[PDB]
Amino acid sequence: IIGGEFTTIENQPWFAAIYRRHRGGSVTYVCGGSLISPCWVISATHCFIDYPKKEDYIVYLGRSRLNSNTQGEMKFEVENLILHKDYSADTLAHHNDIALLKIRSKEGRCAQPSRTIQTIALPSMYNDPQFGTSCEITGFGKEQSTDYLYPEQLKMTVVKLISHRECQQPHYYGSEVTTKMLCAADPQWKTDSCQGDSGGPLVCSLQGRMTLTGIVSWGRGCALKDKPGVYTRVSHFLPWIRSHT
Ligand SMILES: N=C(N)NC(=O)c1nc(-c2cc3ccccc3o2)c(N)nc1N
Repeated sequence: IIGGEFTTIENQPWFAAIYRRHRGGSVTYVCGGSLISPCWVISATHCFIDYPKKEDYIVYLGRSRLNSNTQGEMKFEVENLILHKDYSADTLAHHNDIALLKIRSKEGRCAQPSRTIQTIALPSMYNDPQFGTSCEITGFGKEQSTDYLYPEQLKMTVVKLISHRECQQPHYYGSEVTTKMLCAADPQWKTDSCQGDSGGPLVCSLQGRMTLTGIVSWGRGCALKDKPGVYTRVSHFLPWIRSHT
């Protein structure tokens, strides 16, 4: 997250932190995700497509820091790793960038909701907020495009939804943005998602409730003029989500 503010998991208690085990024991951060039911985390396919073996991954819930244990956190194995069969990528855009992880602890349990671990509601079908709606994004991604490190503390910021007409303008993204994507950005381009925020939630207030409207997917640079963040449009994937969960 470029800009924004530091936060703790209580503010975004559906946020999942996904890591990968390496040959030799080291563990590195991969991507974010969102808890949509006790046994299911939703994320982005591009986070896993290089290493699509579920045994490589660890999921934490209730975690506020990248490399420190947070009181109350829970740690899971990945029982199923479900990638979207119509995924594709060009030099910039990722299509159908959505993935499901079924989580299971070493003793065979799913998530126990708590003050630091909660599910996020899915949107109603083809129902998004109007353009200009403020939504929240959350993640452990880079604080500056040029940083080599990720922040140790979770961050969140606010971006505003951009109309599809505006985002497909040539000096934005053209046809790289599809109707299964949403764009969102800051009016001054000063705050944004970045590398390492992929897979995490874009949350908006819809019908009086916080709702998972988007999944961080891609963008050209970070917090660059005329280059919004692009998000998988969750309201267009409900049959896929329901069918694989
Ligand atoms: N909201 C945005 N503008 N961008 C992103 O959401 C986003 N940006 C990157 C990214 C930007 C970048 C710049 C220089 C080098 C590597 C970079 O990697 C990434 N790896 N994933 C993402 N989801």
